[PDB]
Formats: sequence, C-alpha cells, structure tokens
Amino acid sequence: MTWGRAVILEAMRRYLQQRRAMEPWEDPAGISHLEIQKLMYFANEADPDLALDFTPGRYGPYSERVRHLLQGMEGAFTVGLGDGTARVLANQPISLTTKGTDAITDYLATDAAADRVSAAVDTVLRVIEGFEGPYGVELLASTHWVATREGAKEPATAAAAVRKWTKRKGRIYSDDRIGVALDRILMT
Amino acid sequence: ESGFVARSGGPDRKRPHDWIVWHFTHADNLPGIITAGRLLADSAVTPTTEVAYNPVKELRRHKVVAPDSRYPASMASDHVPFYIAARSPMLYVVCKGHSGYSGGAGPLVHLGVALGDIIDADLTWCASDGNAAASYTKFSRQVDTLGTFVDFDLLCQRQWHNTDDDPNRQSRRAAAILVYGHVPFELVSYVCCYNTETMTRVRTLLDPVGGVRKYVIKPGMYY
Repeated sequence: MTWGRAVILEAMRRYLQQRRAMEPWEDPAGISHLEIQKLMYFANEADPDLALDFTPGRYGPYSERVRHLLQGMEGAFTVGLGDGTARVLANQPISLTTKGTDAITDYLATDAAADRVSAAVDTVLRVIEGFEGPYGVELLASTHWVATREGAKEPATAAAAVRKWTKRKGRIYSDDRIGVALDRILMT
Repeated sequence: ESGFVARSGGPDRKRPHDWIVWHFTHADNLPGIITAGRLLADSAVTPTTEVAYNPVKELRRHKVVAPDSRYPASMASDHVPFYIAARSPMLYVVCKGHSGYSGGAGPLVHLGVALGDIIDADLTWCASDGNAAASYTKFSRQVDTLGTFVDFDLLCQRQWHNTDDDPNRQSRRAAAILVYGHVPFELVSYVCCYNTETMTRVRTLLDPVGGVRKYVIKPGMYY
C-alpha cells in the first residue's frame, strides 16, 4: 500500500469519529468525497512530498490525484465512489470496508512510512478540531488556500478572496465565519 | 411544522419574547425532574436515562459558552439546551438511535418554555446561532437582535436539509437558548408528546405537580 492511500484510509478512520461527536446527524459511516478532498488538502500541506497538486474551486481545493487514489481502492479498501461519470464533480459518501480497516491497521503496525502517515493525519485532525463536518472543513480549507497561496492573511483581504472562489456569502461565508477560520489557520 | 412556534400567533422576528423554546427528555426522566422541581444541566447530576450520544455529551463539557465578559465562566454542559425549532437535528440523532439509546420518538417529551418567561425570571441565558459544539458558532444574549442573530427564515421552514451550496443548514437548525444552571419547572408552559401512551403517562405525573400547561400530541415535531 502506497502511503498516499494509507493517509487516505487513516484520515477517514479518525475523522469519522471526530465528526460523529461534532455533527452527530451526519452519516455514521460515509464521508463525502468533498470532505476527503479537504482532509487530503491539509495532509498535503503537512507533508508536501505527497504531491497531490490541488487547484482551487467552488468547494475549496480539489485534487484529481486524490480522486484517482479513491477510485483504485473502490470495491476493495473503500466503497461509495461507484462508477462516476467522466469529469463530473460527484460528491458521494465513501466508507472504509472491513478489509480497509484491516489493511490500515496492519499498515501502521509495520510499514516504513507508518509514523509519517500518523504524523500527517495527527496534524490534520489538530487543524480542523471544532470544524468537522462538510461545511467546517470546506471553510477552513478555502481560507487556508487564500491565506497561503494569495497572501490573504488579513480578515478583510481573506473574506473577499474566499468568496471569489465560493461564489457564496450568506451566513456560511460571512466575514465572521471567515474571520474565525482565519484565526485558526494563523494559529496552526 | 418547523416546530418554530410562539405564544401570540406565529413567530415574529421582532418579538423574541414570545418564542417558545424546547427541551426534550425521556419520559422516565420526568419523575426525577418533578422531584427536583427544575431541569438541571448535565454537569449537575447524571440523568435517570441518557438519550444523547456519549461522545456528543463529552464534547459539551469542553465547549466554552461566553457571549459577554459579564457572563459566568461556564461550559455548554453547564447549561440546559432549549432548541428554538422543535424538529431539530439533535432530536433526529436521538430518534434514529445509537449505541446508548434506541427507543425512537415514543418516550421523548418536549418541554416548551417562552423565552420571555426565561428573561422575566432573571435567569442567566444566551442563544447560539447554530450547532453549539462548533468552533464557528457564536453566542449572544442581545434580545433586540435575536431575530437577525439566528437564521429566523430557516427555522421557519418545513424543509431544511443540507444542499451542496449550503452544507451548514442542519447546523443552523440547531440554534438554541442555553439557560445557565437550571430552569424552574413552573416555567414550562407547553408539553408535547409523540403518542398517546406517553401523553397519558406525562399527565398522570404532571396533574399533581402543576396545572396551566398546554398539552399537545404531535408526531410532526419528531422523526
């Protein structure tokens, strides 16, 4: 198992448990594809050698290689992507299978990269603490992108920059929500 | 409906004192609440039976609740939560079940209190604008802006699921009045139950305790 797949399987296992307490009305087993993208965005920032080449988008950063990784595991270590359409932005719930859970536990026990996978996942869990759920990680990831890729490190500047990618404000990309995210990105 | 009701007519943005706020509990907890004569925060004591998911409750013990510098240093678990819309996400969690409870809506009782009764009773309270455990949630006790502070429109909807462009709707439906410490039980002016056997049990308990409470059976305020 490459360690990018391991980072995926391990982020999924621990994030699900963090989310089950924070947003307990969310699915007991499925993580949306778009949530896994945000998790992997932060993992890539914690460990650039992953090389997942994120680009900004309406729902935050997106990696075509993360989707390729999930696809290669489908019906094996994970389930839920199914057979999507070519280049459609599909957001399905993805679960760890029993085999996947067994594979990642075996992996962390012996693999050469095992401590590195855990270090990256622990860094991600720390940054998103309190922001678990499909909205919270999108908000954090989008703010992080504009703060580290476009210099948008001040509240006024980061709000404008986030909303140019999201196309939305409402109560979800108001200055106040982005201010809170920005404070977290700056602290971690 | 949404479970967003008021005591005069329908809820109005500019009259939050008339909003009815809701606390749900298991019917078997009601004798204990009767004995104490008040609803107690989780930190006070452990309840007769727990309906909530245990990791959710452990989270509330570490969530700072602080609208003002004058507000007592306190956690979410130091408060009794009253959801503004009775059909809420927290109630769905309990109704769908988990490892700690699996009874459905049958034994769940909604205790409705008018916000103006909480205020006039000189209780310490504040409002969250959404999921109280989330780091991006704010608390406020500014009565005159409560209407804009919570997502009033969403709380009135009969349909409120998340969408791709707004994955934060369920969270905003969890807006609640958190009352610090306890709520005297005489402030409960509305009792709602899911079925008739529950209502019969609730009335056999409450008939000697109190009186002027409006009793209603509504499957529609549950899941």
